[PDB]
Amino acid sequence: MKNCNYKRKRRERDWDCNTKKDVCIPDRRYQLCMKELTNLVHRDITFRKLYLKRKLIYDAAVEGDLLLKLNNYRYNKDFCKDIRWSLGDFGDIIMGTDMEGIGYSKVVENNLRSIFGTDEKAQQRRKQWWNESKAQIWTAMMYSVKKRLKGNFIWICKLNVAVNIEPQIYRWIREWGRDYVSELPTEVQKLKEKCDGKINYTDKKVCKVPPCQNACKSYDQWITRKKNQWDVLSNKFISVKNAEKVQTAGIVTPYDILKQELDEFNEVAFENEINKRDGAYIELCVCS
Amino acid sequence: NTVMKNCNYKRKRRERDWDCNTKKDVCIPDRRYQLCMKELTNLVFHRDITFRKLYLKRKLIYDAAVEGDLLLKLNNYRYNKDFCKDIRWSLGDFGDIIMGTDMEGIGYSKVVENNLRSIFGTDEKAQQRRKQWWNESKAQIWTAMMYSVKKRLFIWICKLNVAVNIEPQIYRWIREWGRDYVSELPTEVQKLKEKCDGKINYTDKKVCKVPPCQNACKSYDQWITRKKNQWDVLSNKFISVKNAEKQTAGIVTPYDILKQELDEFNEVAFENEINKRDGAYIELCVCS
Amino acid sequence: QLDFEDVWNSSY
Amino acid sequence: QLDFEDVWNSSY
Repeated sequence: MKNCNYKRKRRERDWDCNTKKDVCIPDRRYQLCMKELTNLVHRDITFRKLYLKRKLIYDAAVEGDLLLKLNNYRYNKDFCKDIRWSLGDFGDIIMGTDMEGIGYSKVVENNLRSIFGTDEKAQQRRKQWWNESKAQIWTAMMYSVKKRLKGNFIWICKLNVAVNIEPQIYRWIREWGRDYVSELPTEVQKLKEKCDGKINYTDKKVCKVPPCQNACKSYDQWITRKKNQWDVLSNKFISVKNAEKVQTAGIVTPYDILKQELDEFNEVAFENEINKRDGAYIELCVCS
Repeated sequence: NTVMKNCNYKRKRRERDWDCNTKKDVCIPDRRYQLCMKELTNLVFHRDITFRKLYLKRKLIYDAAVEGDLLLKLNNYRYNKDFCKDIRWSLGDFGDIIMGTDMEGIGYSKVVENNLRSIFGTDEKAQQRRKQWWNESKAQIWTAMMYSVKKRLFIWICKLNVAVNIEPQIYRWIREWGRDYVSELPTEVQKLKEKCDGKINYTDKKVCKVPPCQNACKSYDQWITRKKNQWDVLSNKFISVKNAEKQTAGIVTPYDILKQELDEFNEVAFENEINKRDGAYIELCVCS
Repeated sequence: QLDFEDVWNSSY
Repeated sequence: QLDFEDVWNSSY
């Protein structure tokens, strides 16, 4: 219920790699609105399928409305992507390929087994259903927008991109890379303000100046979480990419994802940063 | 009327005569009243394509199969002419109900008609859409009615083309009424002969002084009088409905229908009978 | 007493 | 604070 009231500030809570040790969960996913999907649960299959779409469409409109509010009611790259990330998570939950499976999520899955059954090809039927309903789900998420631009809404966010099917880990890595480049500049700035330069003619500030040492410890903690998050996500990517058809348009390594989502991406520099051996870090936080 | 009762069993043929008192301008056959619509009644804002293309179709198809199964049992599981006509009559009424041109419109039939107004809409062309829906579905509905027979063997002794051919409801009802009339006539005349045939004395017929015979003729009068009223109502309804369309070839007068349904039909003899001026009635029930 | 699914399937 | 029906109707 609370998930359908107020979305926490972006990056207020960091990715959680402690619940399921093999996966790293974004706060957005934890807050994914599934009120109706949870509180649900005759013979006719096609009927329940429709009763399902009804509740999903409403949850989608609420989710979309809240993401718009989280974005301070601005139509921009950031809004359109949160819509993608959340649309996809719905898709996986529907297709039984979600990696979270916590608390009320387990319930939602039970209700889905109660609708599509548990037989062999039941999974196939859940895939086709979604592949037939998604464009309407996306439209439902765009309700608050469509409510105001009345038809021009389709020129804000690209439909053909949102509805495109992608493994969950794929999308999460994009979202994570996006969060990483947002945080890095801030964290590095904090560091410079207190650690830039020497304390005498030969020794770096970090050698004696406590405020700097405090800053360096903070950074260490931050970059260490990033290092751990990437490790988990990228290894999950390989794992999942070794257990499916895994034929994607120009995606071989998890780095190729970042190369698509980020500007002038440089993996050598990226690995230097998360392993505390980049030029900035050595200069500021290493006494020798 | 009912809904569940008439989906469990049918009353014996001609157990209840046609009804001219409910709607004064039309006579309704018991079969029509007993028409199975259970599922179609509990049909029902979810006006999706699948709702009318699948859901609706599924509940009607199931309704058809139950109807056909009961008609088979009504016919003592005989797979003959009479069974095929019943299937045809009920198939046609389903058709008129879907197309919104049914002449019964009583009780739960009003409920169903509303359920169809919500599904197809109530605009100008909604009528035409309902026509196309039936036209592109009737073949399947007919098949469902044969499910019971098909479950043993089916498309042969009962012909598809004859049944799926659209015909004004009043046309079909006249044919059905004619079949019921010629089934009753012999029995009723028989009752008469076996009490009134011949003279009580040398010159006076039994009907003159023999009460048991006089009572017999009274009973005959009642039967033939109902038949008389029923034909008058139906035949005028025919002219009424025919005048309000643009038409069926081969049929100009309501008698042409009786000619197409019964062997060696004599319109002159028919009129004499229902008007109590035929040779038999005159000889048996008219004193002088 | 009628197999709803067999009826639906048989109608095709 | 969201009219369910309008959301549903708009989805089509």
